[PDB]
Amino acid sequence: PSLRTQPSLYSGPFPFYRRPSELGCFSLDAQRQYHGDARALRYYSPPPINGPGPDFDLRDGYPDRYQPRDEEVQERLDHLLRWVLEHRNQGWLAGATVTWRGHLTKLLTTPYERQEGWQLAASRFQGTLYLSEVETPAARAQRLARPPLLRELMYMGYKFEQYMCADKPGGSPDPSGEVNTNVAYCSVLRSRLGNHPLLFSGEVDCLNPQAPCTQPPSCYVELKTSKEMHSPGQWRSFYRHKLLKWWAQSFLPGVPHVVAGFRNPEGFVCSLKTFPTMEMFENVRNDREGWNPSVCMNFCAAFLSFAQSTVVQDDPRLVHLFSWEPGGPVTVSVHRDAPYAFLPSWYVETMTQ
Ligand SMILES: Nc1nc2c(ncn2[C@@H]2O[C@H](COP(=O)(O)OP(=O)(O)O)[C@@H](O)[C@H]2O)c(=O)[nH]1
Ligand SMILES: [Mg+2]
Repeated sequence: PSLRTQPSLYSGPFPFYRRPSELGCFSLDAQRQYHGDARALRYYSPPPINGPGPDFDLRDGYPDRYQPRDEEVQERLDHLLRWVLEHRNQGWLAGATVTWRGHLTKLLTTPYERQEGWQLAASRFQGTLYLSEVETPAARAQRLARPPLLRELMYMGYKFEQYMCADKPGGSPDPSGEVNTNVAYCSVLRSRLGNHPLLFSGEVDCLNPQAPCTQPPSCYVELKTSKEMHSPGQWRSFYRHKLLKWWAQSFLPGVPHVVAGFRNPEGFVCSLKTFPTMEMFENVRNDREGWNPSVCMNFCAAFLSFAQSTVVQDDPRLVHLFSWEPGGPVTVSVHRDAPYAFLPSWYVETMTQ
C-alpha cells in the first residue's frame, strides 16, 4: 500500500532503540579514495579559557583554499559495501537493514518536514535490505542552480570545523590549510530499532580526547553552524526545525555532544553553544508546535516495517522506489535494472562466494 506520515499516528511510547555500537570505521582522502582506517578523524580542539573567545573568519580561504567534492558522482552505498565486504565474518546481516545514517535522518524528520521530499531505493539481497537515496528531479535542479552565496555558505560550515579541529590529539587547529570536502571520516555502527536490526554509517566530525568515556561513539563531537540569533522568535524557530535535524543526525549514531558556532552577518563565529544530544528535546518539550523524539522513531520503525514487508523478492536487480513529498504519504513504485539498481556486480558476486 502506502504509509501515512502525520505525527498523531506515531505518538505513543518511545520504541526500543538499541544503544549504537561502533563496528569499525573508514576514511576518504583528498581524492575520495577509501582507506579502512581512522586517518581522517580529527580531534576536538575548542578555544581555551586562557586566550580569547572564538573569532573565526568563516570566509577566510574562499574560494582559493576550497576543493569541493564532485557532486555529480553518484556514490550510492559503495564505500559502506566495501566496508561490509571486508568484514563479512562479523547470520545477523541477513536480518539487517543497511544504509547511511543520513538516510535514516530523513525518515526520522519526515513527520515534521514541510519542504524536502525524498526517494529511497530498496533492494533485498541475501535477506539483507539495502536502502539508498535517489536524488529527486527537484533537488537536482536546485543543486545545479546553486547560487554563489549558497555555495559559500556550505564552505563556511566546513570551515567552522577547521577552527575547532586539530590533526592530532591535543594539537592546535590550522585554519590556513585547504578545506577539501572529499575528505571524510565515517563510523560504522550497529543498532536495532524495534525488531529491525540496523547496519549504517555516518560522517563523524571529530573525537574528543578529553571525554572520560574514551569509547566510540560516546567520544565523538558534532560541529555545527547557524545564523546568530536575537529575538525569542528566532530561537523558537531554530528549536522547532533546525534542532530537530541536529538531534536526529547525532542521536542515530549515539553522538552525545554537539557544538554550535553562530555566525555573524560579517561571517565570523563570535559565540559557541553546546547542545548535549539528550538535552535537545528540552527546548521544545513545552512547545505546542515542537517535535517529538518518539514520533520520529515510531515513524521510522513503521517505515522499516513497511519496507521489509513490501520488498518480498530477494533480487539485487529489483528496486522498490519509496517516494515522499510533504503533505502526503510514502508511496511505492517497482523498477528493474538501470537507472535505479544500485548494488554493484563486484559486490553481489563477491558476497555470493
Ligand atoms: N557525494 C555526496 N556524499 C555524501 C553526501 N552526504 C553524505 N555523503 C557521504 O556519505 C557518507 C555518509 O554520510 P551521512 O552521514 O549519511 O551524511 P549526513 O548525515 O547527511 O552528514 C559519508 O562518507 C559522506 O562523505 C552528499 O550530499 N553527497
Ligand atoms: Mg556537521
